[PDB]
Amino acid sequence: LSTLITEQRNPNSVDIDRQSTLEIVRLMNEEDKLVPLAIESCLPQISLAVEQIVQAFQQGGRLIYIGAGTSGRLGVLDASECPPTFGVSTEMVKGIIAGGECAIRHPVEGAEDNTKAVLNDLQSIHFSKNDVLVGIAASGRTPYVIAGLQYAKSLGALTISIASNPKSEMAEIADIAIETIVGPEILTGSSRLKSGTAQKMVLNMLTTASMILLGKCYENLMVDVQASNEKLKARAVRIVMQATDCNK
Amino acid sequence: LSTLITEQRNPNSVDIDRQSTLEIVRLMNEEDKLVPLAIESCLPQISLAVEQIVQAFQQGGRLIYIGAGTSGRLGVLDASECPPTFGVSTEMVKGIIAGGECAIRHPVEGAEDNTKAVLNDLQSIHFSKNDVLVGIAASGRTPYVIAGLQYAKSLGALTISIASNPKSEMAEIADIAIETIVGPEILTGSSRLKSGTAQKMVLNMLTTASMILLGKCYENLMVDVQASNEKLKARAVRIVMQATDCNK
Repeated sequence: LSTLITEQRNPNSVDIDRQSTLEIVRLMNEEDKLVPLAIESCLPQISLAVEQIVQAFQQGGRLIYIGAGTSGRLGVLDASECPPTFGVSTEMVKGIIAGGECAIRHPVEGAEDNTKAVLNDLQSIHFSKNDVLVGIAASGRTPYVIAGLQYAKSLGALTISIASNPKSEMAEIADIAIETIVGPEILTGSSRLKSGTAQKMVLNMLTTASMILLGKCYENLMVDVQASNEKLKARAVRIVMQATDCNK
Repeated sequence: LSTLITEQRNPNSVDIDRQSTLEIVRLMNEEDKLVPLAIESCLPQISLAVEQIVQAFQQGGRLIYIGAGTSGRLGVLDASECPPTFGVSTEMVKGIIAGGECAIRHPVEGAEDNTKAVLNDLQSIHFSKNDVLVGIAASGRTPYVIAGLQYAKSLGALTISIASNPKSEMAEIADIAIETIVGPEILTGSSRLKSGTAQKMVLNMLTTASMILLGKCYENLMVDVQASNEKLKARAVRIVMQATDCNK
C-alpha cells in the first residue's frame, strides 16, 4: 500500500478534521478540478480504446465492464444508460460487479479477492475473444479484476485497464492501459472520490464516443432515444423538429 | 423543454457525428473541465447543506436521497459507500430511486412521473421532519422528485434540491437550492454526462464533509473504515501506524 498514490495522504488535508465546513468543500472542489486534467493526459489511450471498441461492436462483440465496489457500480451505471440513450440491446454494454447483484447496494466480504468468481461471472455471459473487456480498479491491483483481465487476454479478447496508479499489474496485463493519475484523495484511500469521478468520465467517453461513431446520433441529437417518460417522449418530438423544421 | 439548459444543443458538437474519435473525446474533456467550475459557484449552498445535515444527524435524523434514472442511481451509489467508509449504519444515508430496485439496472416506464409513488417510498422508510431530503434531478422538473420535496417540506423536514437548470420548480420548493449550471451536454439532453458528474461531486461533498465533521475521521485518515477485503484490512493496519508510529 506504500507504493500506491491511491493510498497516499494528501498534504492539503492533514487537518481537514479541524477545518470549517466551507474550507472542506472548497478543498474537495480544488482537487476535483484536477480530475479533468488527469483525463486529458489519457485522451490518446481513451481514443484508441473507442476505436477498438467500435471495431469489436461492428464484429458483433459486446463491451464488458468488470469491477468491485464503487468501480463495479460505475460500470453498471454507465451500462444501464446505453439502451435508453442509444436504443441498443441491453447485451451490447454489460456491467459486471464482483459479488453479484447484492454488491450494488452493499459490500460483499472478500468479493474483490475472489479470483475464481470472475471466471464464473464471465463464462456465465459467454465472454469470448470477440468481446472487449474493461477492467476498472483505482488501485490497479484488485485481484478479482487482475484475474478477469488475464482470462480475457488468454482467451484472445482485447483488454483495457482503468486504474489510478501508474504501472499497475492491471496495466501490465491489459492491451490498452488508461491511467488516470488524479493524485492523493482528500480522505486518504477514499477512491470513491477523484478516482470514481475519473472512472465515470472515462466510461462515459467509451460509450458516448463509440455509440456516436456507430450512428446512434445525428448532428448532436439523441435520435435513438427510448422514450420511457413524458420528458423523453417530449424530447423525441423536439428532436424530430430540430432535425427537420416541422411542428407537433 | 425549450426553456431548459439541460435540453439545449451545444454549439461545439453540431457536427460531432462527423468528427474523428480523438476530437470527440477531446470535446467531452473540455466540457468536463467546466463541471468543477460550476460546482465552485455552488459552494456556499453546498456548505450550508452540510451544516444543516450535520445538525440533523446530531438530532438523530438521516440523510435521504431521491431521484429517478441516473440521478437516483448516483444517490444509491453515494449512500452505499458511507457504511464501509465511515462505519455508519446503513440507515444513516439512504438512496431512494423512482421505480424501486428494478430501476437500478434499467428504466421503469413512467417511474419519474409517478407523484404518488414517492409518498409511498418515503412513508415506507418512515420519513419524518427530523430527516433531511435531497431531491436530485438535472432537469429540476422531475414530477416524482417535485412531489417528494413538496411532501417533505409540508411534513416539516429540511429540503435540498440539486438541479442543472436555474430557477427550477424544485429549487422553488426546496429550502436550499444547489444549482449546478454545467451548460448544454455534448449529446443534447444526455444529462448522464456533465450533470451526472456534477451530482456525484455534490453528493460526495455532502457525505464526506458531514461525516468528517461528525468525527468519522482523524486528520485525513479513514479511521472508521470497515475492512471487508485484504486491501481495506491492510489499510486499517496502515492507518493505525500513520496515526501513531507503530508497526505490524
